[PDB]
Amino acid sequence: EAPAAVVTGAAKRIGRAIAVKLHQTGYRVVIHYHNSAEAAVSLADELNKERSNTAVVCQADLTNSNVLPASCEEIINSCFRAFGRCDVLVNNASAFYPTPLVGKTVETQVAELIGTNAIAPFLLTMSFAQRQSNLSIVNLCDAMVDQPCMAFSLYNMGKHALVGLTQSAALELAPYGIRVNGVAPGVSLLPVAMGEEEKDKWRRKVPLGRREASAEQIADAVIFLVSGSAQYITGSIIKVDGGLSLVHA
Amino acid sequence: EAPAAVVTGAAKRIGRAIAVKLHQTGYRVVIHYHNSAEAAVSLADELNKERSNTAVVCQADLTNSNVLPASCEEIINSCFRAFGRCDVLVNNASAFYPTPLVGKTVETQVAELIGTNAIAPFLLTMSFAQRQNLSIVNLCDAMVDQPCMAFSLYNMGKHALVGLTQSAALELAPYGIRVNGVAPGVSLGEEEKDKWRRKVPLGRREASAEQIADAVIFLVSGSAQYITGSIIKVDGGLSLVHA
Amino acid sequence: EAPAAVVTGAAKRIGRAIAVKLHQTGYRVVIHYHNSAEAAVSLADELNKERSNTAVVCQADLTNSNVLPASCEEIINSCFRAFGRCDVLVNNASAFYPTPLVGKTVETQVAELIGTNAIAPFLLTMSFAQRQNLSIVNLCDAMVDQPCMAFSLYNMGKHALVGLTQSAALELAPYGIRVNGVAPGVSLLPVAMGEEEKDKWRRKVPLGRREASAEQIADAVIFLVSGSAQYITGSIIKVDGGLSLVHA
Amino acid sequence: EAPAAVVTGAAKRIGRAIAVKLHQTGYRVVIHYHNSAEAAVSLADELNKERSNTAVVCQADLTNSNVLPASCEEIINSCFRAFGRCDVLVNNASAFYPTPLVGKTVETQVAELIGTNAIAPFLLTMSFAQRQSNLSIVNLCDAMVDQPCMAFSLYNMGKHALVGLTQSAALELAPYGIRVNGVAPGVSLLPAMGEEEKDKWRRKVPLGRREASAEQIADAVIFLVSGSAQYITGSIIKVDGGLSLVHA
Ligand SMILES: NC(=O)c1ccc[n+]([C@@H]2O[C@H](COP(=O)([O-])OP(=O)(O)OC[C@H]3O[C@@H](n4cnc5c(N)ncnc54)[C@H](OP(=O)(O)O)[C@@H]3O)[C@@H](O)[C@H]2O)c1
Ligand SMILES: NC(=O)c1ccc[n+]([C@@H]2O[C@H](COP(=O)([O-])OP(=O)(O)OC[C@H]3O[C@@H](n4cnc5c(N)ncnc54)[C@H](OP(=O)(O)O)[C@@H]3O)[C@@H](O)[C@H]2O)c1
Ligand SMILES: NC(=O)c1ccc[n+]([C@@H]2O[C@H](COP(=O)([O-])OP(=O)(O)OC[C@H]3O[C@@H](n4cnc5c(N)ncnc54)[C@H](OP(=O)(O)O)[C@@H]3O)[C@@H](O)[C@H]2O)c1
Ligand SMILES: NC(=O)c1ccc[n+]([C@@H]2O[C@H](COP(=O)([O-])OP(=O)(O)OC[C@H]3O[C@@H](n4cnc5c(N)ncnc54)[C@H](OP(=O)(O)O)[C@@H]3O)[C@@H](O)[C@H]2O)c1
Ligand SMILES: CC1=Nc2c(N)nc(N)nc2NC1(C)C
Ligand SMILES: CC1=Nc2c(N)nc(N)nc2NC1(C)C
Ligand SMILES: CC1=Nc2c(N)nc(N)nc2NC1(C)C
Ligand SMILES: CC1=Nc2c(N)nc(N)nc2NC1(C)C
Repeated sequence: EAPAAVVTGAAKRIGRAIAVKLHQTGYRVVIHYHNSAEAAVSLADELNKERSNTAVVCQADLTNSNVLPASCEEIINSCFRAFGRCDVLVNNASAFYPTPLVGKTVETQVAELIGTNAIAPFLLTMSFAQRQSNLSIVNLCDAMVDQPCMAFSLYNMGKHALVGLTQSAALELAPYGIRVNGVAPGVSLLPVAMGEEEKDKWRRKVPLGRREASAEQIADAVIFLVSGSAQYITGSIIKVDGGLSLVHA
Repeated sequence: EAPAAVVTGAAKRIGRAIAVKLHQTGYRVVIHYHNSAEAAVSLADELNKERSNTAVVCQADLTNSNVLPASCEEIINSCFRAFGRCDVLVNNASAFYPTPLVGKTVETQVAELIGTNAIAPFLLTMSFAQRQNLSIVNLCDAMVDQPCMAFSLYNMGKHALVGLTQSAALELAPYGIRVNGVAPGVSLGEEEKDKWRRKVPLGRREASAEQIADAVIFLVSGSAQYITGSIIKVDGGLSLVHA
Repeated sequence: EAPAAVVTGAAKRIGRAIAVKLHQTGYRVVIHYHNSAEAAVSLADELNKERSNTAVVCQADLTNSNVLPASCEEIINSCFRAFGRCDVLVNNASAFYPTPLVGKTVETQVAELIGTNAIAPFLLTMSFAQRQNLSIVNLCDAMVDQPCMAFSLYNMGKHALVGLTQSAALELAPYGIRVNGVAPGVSLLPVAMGEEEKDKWRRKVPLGRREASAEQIADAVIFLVSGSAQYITGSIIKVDGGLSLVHA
Repeated sequence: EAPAAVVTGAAKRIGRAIAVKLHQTGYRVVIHYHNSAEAAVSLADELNKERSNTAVVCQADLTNSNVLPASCEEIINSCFRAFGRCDVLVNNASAFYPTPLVGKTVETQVAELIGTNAIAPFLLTMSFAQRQSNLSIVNLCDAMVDQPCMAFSLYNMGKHALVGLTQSAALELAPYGIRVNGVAPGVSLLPAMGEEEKDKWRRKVPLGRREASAEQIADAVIFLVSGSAQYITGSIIKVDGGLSLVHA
């Protein structure tokens, strides 16, 4: 019988590509989503047509708050409700916007940027571990963590904490047979609304191909880390950036 | 006139050593504390006896919350109130206890560990910068890439603190504000003390609070005016020891 | 036409695992070896028995010297000689022994340890790129930052291999050549090592209290050479079962 | 008596600043140089004018070769023969020039770049330790080692190896009371170089949009050898004005 995976922020872009590739490998999937209800319902529908009852949706705000621990518990619970097991967790959902040091109040930005990128991944890891073969967690990190976007401190802080969690949980969940890893994109799928001239600026910086990663190319690294070809890999963060992080100012 | 420094969690231990050494260098100091009210007022008394009106205390909880941004703005305000300037911020205060993945609720654990180690440092950096040899020193951890078992939340916080150090160094550079870090390995029963001390290659002993303070003192000095975004490890070679 | 790979130090252990894996993926392989003549030809025969004209050996010392640049060019020329192409280079050959700060002369020790681990990979990368799904995989070390006591030269060589991996990824990207690394923690332990000492290194590993089979190392190599890694360059994948994460 | 220090490549620039500042702190100094004879002797005179018998020169090529171990041994010996002690070693000398992957032969380029940046520091460390207060070594590294200059593989390999040595010798010499540390400049004293190309690197630096003076680099070395660093070993301090933090 088929294994089961939870992907957070799976309605669009990289998340969707991961969910589709897991499903194409034979996984049953939980499509978590926040605002993108149409895209998530559509994806589940697409996957369920391919193979009956192998996909479900689950909505949750992953912003840090008093109810976040129960919300994360419920995301993991929904995988057990649907498929009776939870083998894989992909922490993909992420808030990304500038928070300059010099509409939203700063406490809200903290909650969103640190909640989505670090706290929720931790709380979901807790529930995954507590609710338990080839078990693994893959955390979507950032290849540019040590060369951050200007005025993106809280985002960068969340992504840094996520590296911390990847390492801490790898160590702690190793005795339980749970591997914990990361995939770190540099520049992948850029916003559709972003001018092509602006997209090009980031594209011209990538040594390998002068272009951004596809969502599928990121998913390819996730599939590897969850596979049997990685049964000894834990606490590792695989960069998928085409050399971007190696380019100086 | 004398420059002013804010040191969080400065009532005891490493924070006390940092406040004292900054004071001995000529800084007027704000001794932030949380629960150690007695020790902070005692330290403020000691420093003021040496030089009149060069030390004040400032109580604040640095657990994460919706009021934390205003608690951090007040700490900086308290430095301008007492001394009319704020040249140095030392982010020393830190919650440290295990949080295994498998009567403190997890929401509280997250609030205290991420709050003290990361979010409070961030908000203080904000208020510090907004109010302006200016520099910030963040007390990091030499063992962040080799963490204590079951310390995910503490380690997540210290990792974020690295992220802040580097992001704030880049962003506050055009303002002349340098942002740096000091990362202790083993610093401040007997058998467990002995166990950690034996692991340190250099002298098989822990760092004295003053040795850590020495690294803070270098980073705020004129001898470090081109240094920003650097984290100086003060660990006696501990991080270099394999399992 | 089937692609061709060069694997250095492929007569035994991890190198053989990588060579066999590539061959099973349909690669034609140059089995480079130093002393282990019998083992290399024995692997060559076994791979040729499965598919005709798909494996050859290549003897070469990779100790640092003035002739080493020529020796590296020849390893690469040898892949073109046999297969008319060279698509993949795996820098695996490695000297590993202590060199205490406080019997081989120190210049010999420098030549072998920096030679095999750093300079030879640099020279082979040179020759690989000159002679042109192209990629290079370098066998690194997960413990480069918590090194074995008294292994300064070996560690310096491994650190230099990281420098090379990143430098060459940057420089050979516009040419379509990807450069990546695989960093084992404890994998296949020395033949000379007794079972008591082996278990000591085994017990350090969080993930299964065991070393990586040569096959598990090769799996990481095969990923990086495959089309599943077309955007991955300058990446060093730890395959250490979380060993590097464990403090003293 | 006054402590003694060896500074390699001390005739001008950063090396000179370190020697001048160490001497200013109360150190007697061995000024090592390769080609800058007039500059080293000139510095020796200047420092000896300030305090009699506190400065000497020592000439050596630090290019890797069979005679390099003996060369490094004699550099350390020049400190003992003149001052009776050797308390500090600053590994500052360095070859730096492009070595593209695609009339100096490559074997020479390897010898010069890996020799000066990695192997000579290793052999000097060996000699320093074996010949043995406040004993420490400072290795001059590079803040941009993980975002290296294009076509500078050999130089970057050498600097990566120097990190390796700094960390390896830190662990191994810790029981002997010898501390091993690093100072990593970003853009410091140029080149000469085109002023247009100089200002291009300057504008990249977040802190001040300027390069570090040699004095500012020396400040970090002085800190590392000072009593204010008695617990610091295996640490590499960046003096880069934030340069290493700036994305492409
Ligand atoms: N794209 C890149 O170039 C790039 C570069 C570096 C790193 N990464 C990392 O790779 C991952 C995927 O990249 P991406 O660009 O595809 O991500 P993304 O579009 O920016 O975000 C992925 C999903 O996160 C969810 N999300 C945002 N805020 C949330 C909240 N408060 N609560 C619950 N969910 C929330 C959103 O779900 P809904 O749409 O349903 O609201 C969104 O679809 C991310 O973790 C990112 O940090 C990407
Ligand atoms: N000691 C080591 O071996 C070591 C190792 C690695 C890193 N570090 C780092 O170096 C720094 C100093 O070390 P340390 O051992 O001296 O630290 P510590 O004693 O454990 O904590 C220092 C101070 O933090 C304050 N604090 C705790 N929770 C707080 C809260 N919720 N709100 C406001 N303040 C709070 C406390 O203030 P009150 O007493 O007034 O309540 C305490 O005096 C810390 O950041 C630590 O993480 C230390
Ligand atoms: N095994 C581990 O636990 C571990 C840990 C960290 C890193 N690694 C890295 O992973 C790779 C594979 O490990 P391994 O244990 O399988 O390696 P290994 O057996 O120790 O070495 C592989 C081969 O290197 C060749 N070699 C040695 N000196 C040479 C020279 N001067 N010139 C040409 N070839 C020379 C030898 O070939 P001949 O026998 O034909 O003479 C040897 O068979 C190595 O690069 C190693 O450094 C391994
Ligand atoms: N300058 C920067 O922006 C920068 C940036 C990053 C790192 N660094 C590092 O900081 C240190 C000082 O920088 P720098 O710019 O002052 O260095 P540098 O001027 O380029 O070189 C310093 C000295 O190295 C000596 N040297 C070169 N080849 C030698 C050889 N084969 N044998 C013996 N000595 C040799 C030369 O001595 P002679 O003049 O007597 O021939 C030279 O004066 C270097 O290690 C450098 O790599 C500097
Ligand atoms: C370039 C980019 N990076 C992102 C990042 N780093 N993290 C998240 N969550 N989302 C991102 N989306 C875009 C804007 C496409
Ligand atoms: C022994 C020890 N004590 C610590 C302490 N007291 N406080 C912090 N923050 N971190 C510590 N880390 C170790 C090295 C595990
Ligand atoms: C026990 C051991 N053996 C090794 C070996 N045989 N070959 C290499 N290259 N590196 C090694 N390092 C460790 C994992 C410490
Ligand atoms: C930019 C530069 N970098 C150098 C470096 N990193 N190392 C050495 N030895 N020399 C250098 N010279 C100049 C041209 C000043």
